[PDB]
Amino acid sequence: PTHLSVDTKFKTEGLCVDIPGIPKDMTYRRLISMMGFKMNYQVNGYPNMFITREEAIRHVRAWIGFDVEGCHGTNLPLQLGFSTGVNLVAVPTPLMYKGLPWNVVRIKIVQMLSDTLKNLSDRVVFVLWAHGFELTSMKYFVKIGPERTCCLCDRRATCFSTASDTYACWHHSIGFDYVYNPFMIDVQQWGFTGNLQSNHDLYCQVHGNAHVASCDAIMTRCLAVHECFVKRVDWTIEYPIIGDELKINAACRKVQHMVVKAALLADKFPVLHDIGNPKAIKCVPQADVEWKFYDAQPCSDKAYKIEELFYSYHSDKFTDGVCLFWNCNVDRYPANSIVCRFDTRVLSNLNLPGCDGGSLYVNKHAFHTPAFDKSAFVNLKQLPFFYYSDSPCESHGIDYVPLKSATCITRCNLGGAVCRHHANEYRLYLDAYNMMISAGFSLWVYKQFDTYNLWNTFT
Ligand SMILES: CN(CCO)c1ncc(Cl)cc1F
Ligand SMILES: [Zn+2]
Ligand SMILES: [Zn+2]
Ligand SMILES: [Zn+2]
Repeated sequence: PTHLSVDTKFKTEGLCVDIPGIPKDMTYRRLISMMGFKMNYQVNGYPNMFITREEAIRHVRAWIGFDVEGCHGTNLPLQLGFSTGVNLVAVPTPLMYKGLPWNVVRIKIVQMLSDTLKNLSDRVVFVLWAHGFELTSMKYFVKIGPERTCCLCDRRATCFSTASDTYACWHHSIGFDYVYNPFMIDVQQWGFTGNLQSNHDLYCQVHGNAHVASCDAIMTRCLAVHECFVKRVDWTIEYPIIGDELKINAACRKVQHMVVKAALLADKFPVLHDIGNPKAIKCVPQADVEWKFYDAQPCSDKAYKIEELFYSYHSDKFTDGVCLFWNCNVDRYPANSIVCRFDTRVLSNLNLPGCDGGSLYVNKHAFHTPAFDKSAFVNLKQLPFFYYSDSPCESHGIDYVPLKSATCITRCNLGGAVCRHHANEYRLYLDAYNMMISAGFSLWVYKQFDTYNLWNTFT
C-alpha cells in the first residue's frame, strides 16, 4: 500500500453522459485499457497512470488541472483547457486558441507543461473532474512505458519525441511531441455531491466560470487544493528543495532577530506578546523584556479574527508592550504590532496558486495562505530597511569599497566612517533582507517606530 492498485474500483457515473452504457463495475485496469493504453504487466516503477490522494499531495507542485469539452468525439472538435489558463481546440480533420490538428496541438502541450513544470517538478499530475472526453483524449498526446531518464541529463523523462525516438525531462524537451508517463487523479472519485461549480463555489469566489475548458480546469485544481491543503493540513509531508528555500529561511531568521532586537532597544517595551507558531522560540534571547507566547497554527482558510485571538477574556493586556505576529495572519493587527505577512500575490517557484485568492507556499512544508489584504495593516506602517549592530568594530578572518549608508546604524557610522566588519555584515544583511522581500514576505511596524532612537544605544 504505497501506489494505487489498478484493481481498485472506479466510480463511472461521472463518465456515463460522454460514455453512455459504461459498466457500473469498473477497475483502473479496465479503464486504462478503455483509454487505449496497454500497461503490459510491467514492474518498471510506473504501476498505474492514476495515483492516490497521498501520492498527489506529495506531488502538488506537479498539479495541472485538465478539462475537455465537446466544442460541437472523433466526429467533432474538442476544447483542451489547462489550469495555466490555456485553451487549445483540436480537430480530427483566459487564452483561447483556434482549431488545429492533434499533431501540432500535442507539440504545444509539451512546450506548455515543460515551461510550467521544469522548475517545480520531475512529473505532471493531471487533475480531473472526469466526464469522459478528457480520459479518451489522452491517447492523442500521451505515451506510457517503463520509467526512463532524459537523453541530456539524469532527470526522469516526462516527454518523448517520435522524430528522434528519444526521451527528455521538462528542461530538455524542445520540439518533443508526446507527454511521457504522466500521472492523473479524478477528484469526482473523492465522494462529492452535485457538479464542479457547485462544490468549487462553496470555497472560492475568485475563479468564475465562463463555461470554457480552462475555467473548469482551474476550478478543479482549486477544489483539489482546498480539500488537500485548506480543510485537510498535513504538516509532516516534506518537499524537495527546488530553489532558494535555505537562503530565504535563513534570511527570515536574521531579519526577525534584527527587527525585534531593535524594536526592544528603541521603545524598551517591558513585555512582548509572541502570537503564532506554537513551535516558535525567543528570536532575541538576550533582550530584557517579559517574553509571553501564544499558540496559533498557520490558518490555511480564513485569516484569524483579532477578536477571537485576544478577547473572550495572557498578560491579557495585549495593549501592554508589543505584539509580535511573525507569519501569523489576522484580519486587522493592533497598532502595537511587529508583523511579517506573506504576500500571496508574489510570483516565485515556491508559491503555487491557491483557493479563494490565497496561495500554496511550499518550502520544506506546504502552507496554504489566506489572500493578502492591505486593510489588515491600517494601524501600522511599512517597516523601513535598516541594519543595526552593537558588536565591536573588528575585522577578523571580504574585499572592500568604503560603505556610505544612512541605514547602517553602528558605533563606526556615528563616528562618520563605517569599519570593514560592519560593512561586510551590512551588505550581507541587505542581501538577506532583499531575498526575503522578493520571496514575498512583507514587514510592518507600529507607527511610532523611528530608527533615530537607536543611535543613543551607543554613548
Ligand atoms: C518566514 N520564514 C521562512 C518561511 O519560508 C521563517 N521565518 C522565521 C523563522 Cl525564525 C524561520 C523561517 F523559516
Ligand atoms: Zn534533461
Ligand atoms: Zn477557485
Ligand atoms: Zn564598525
